[PDB]
Amino acid sequence: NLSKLLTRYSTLNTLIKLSADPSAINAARENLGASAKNLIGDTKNSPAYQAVLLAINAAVGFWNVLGYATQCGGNANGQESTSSTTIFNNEPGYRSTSITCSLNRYKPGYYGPMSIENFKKLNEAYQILQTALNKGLPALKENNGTVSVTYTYTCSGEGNDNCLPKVTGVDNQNGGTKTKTQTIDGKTVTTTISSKVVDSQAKGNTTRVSYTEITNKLDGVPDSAQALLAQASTLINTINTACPYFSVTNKSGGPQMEPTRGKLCGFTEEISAIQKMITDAQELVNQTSVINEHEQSTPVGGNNGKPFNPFTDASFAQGMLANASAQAKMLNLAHQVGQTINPDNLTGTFKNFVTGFLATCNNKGSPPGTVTTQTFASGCAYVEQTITNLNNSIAHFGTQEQQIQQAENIADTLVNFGS
Amino acid sequence: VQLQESGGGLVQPGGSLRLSCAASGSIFSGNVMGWYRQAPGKLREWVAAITPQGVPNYADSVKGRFTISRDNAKNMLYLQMSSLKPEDTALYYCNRLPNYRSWGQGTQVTVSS
Repeated sequence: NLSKLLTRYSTLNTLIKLSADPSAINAARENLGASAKNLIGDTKNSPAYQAVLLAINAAVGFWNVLGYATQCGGNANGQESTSSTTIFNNEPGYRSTSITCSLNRYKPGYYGPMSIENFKKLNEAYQILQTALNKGLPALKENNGTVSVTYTYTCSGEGNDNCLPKVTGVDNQNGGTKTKTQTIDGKTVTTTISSKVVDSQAKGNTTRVSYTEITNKLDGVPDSAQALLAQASTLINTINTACPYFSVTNKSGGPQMEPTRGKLCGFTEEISAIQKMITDAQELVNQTSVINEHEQSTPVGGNNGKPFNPFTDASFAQGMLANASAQAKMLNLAHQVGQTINPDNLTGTFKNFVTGFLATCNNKGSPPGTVTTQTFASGCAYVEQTITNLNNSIAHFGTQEQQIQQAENIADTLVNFGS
Repeated sequence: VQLQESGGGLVQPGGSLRLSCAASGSIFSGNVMGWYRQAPGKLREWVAAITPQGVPNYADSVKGRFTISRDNAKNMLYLQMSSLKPEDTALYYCNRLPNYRSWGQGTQVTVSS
């Protein structure tokens, strides 16, 4: 019996009153539009935006901590080299804005050097992410922004085949170019590759030796959240799968890194975390389409002037529910992303990694996406600040959260009545 | 996974009350926490929030009159209410933000006469 039930639960009586009143239903649908704009249309004030920015930054910061310590080398097939030095620019190396892959003889592989094949995948993803972060990530709803990315690497040493026409795609090793396209995010991304040889004895050449320089210019690279998350996934998965050998220089006093020496997939807790953050951010961004698909701005009411009937006139409700649920799911995942990395709830060696390295910057803060000779061994990806802004944004989403829940409950009531 | 509010009562308009909330660590630690209230004939309304680092924010209905605070050593949340009006009459609840799906019993505040 229902009277006896609405005794025990006063709020359900109120919920039923609201559900049969178009003025209240329409008010809930307005709220849903406003909270959607908050989530997918804002940046600073959106928990969703902050949780995405945070996942991306954790991946980037992971490599700014460990890149410099990581071995790489060999030749183009992933095989050992006799005498190859391949230097990637705008990478966070020991006291340097480049990372040098010059480990010979050892077979590239697990607990070995990272292959140049893997380092190129890693590097491309990193250059794209640092360029996007530097420009600013758009709001989640903006899926057609692009960005332009440029990066260089050099090859030297006898037998080094990492910059040769065969690998590079270029016809002429000295002054040749190649344009190739590729279809990512349903979007055409143009790449321009150009090669150039500087001789051992040639005007302004510090490195006493002969080398080849490769330039990659990428236009039309999608900067949407889904796309940039796919880039961070490639970064952290390339590292985890290649699982190369690293060894570190711990500074005097500072913070202490454990272990010194080892392999990169050995940071299991940290990698799992970053992967989970990315996975939750991708799911969270996925809710954008559900929201878009179920717009809530058509006002609702009875048929033919006669009063609203919650049992027959409520076919909008499935869409209202789906929307409200999607919004709620964005908020919870956003929260979940933050709790995965927030050091308040971390323990042991994993907490020490986050508070002493990941959430740290050694740069003389400098803007996002900036690599300096002091970037190594520090995240330089605004991790403390992003955790803080996520929390701030959630705290300023108090009202909206309650409105989403109320909208979810109204719709749910109506879906029920309509069976 | 525990929320236990206390401190409420019947008071005069003009009055003041201090509400307390014992939260478990699982809920409380590293989390934005807040106060809610559910008045007669209405659904639950958000009132105030506070980040782990201590930054508070308030609903327009209570800004200027209520202070929310947190004690991170003992997972306690507090709401100091001042200049109470009859309109503040409700059941008050703490939760984290975004909300844990099980609410505590709340504590009744009645402002009257």
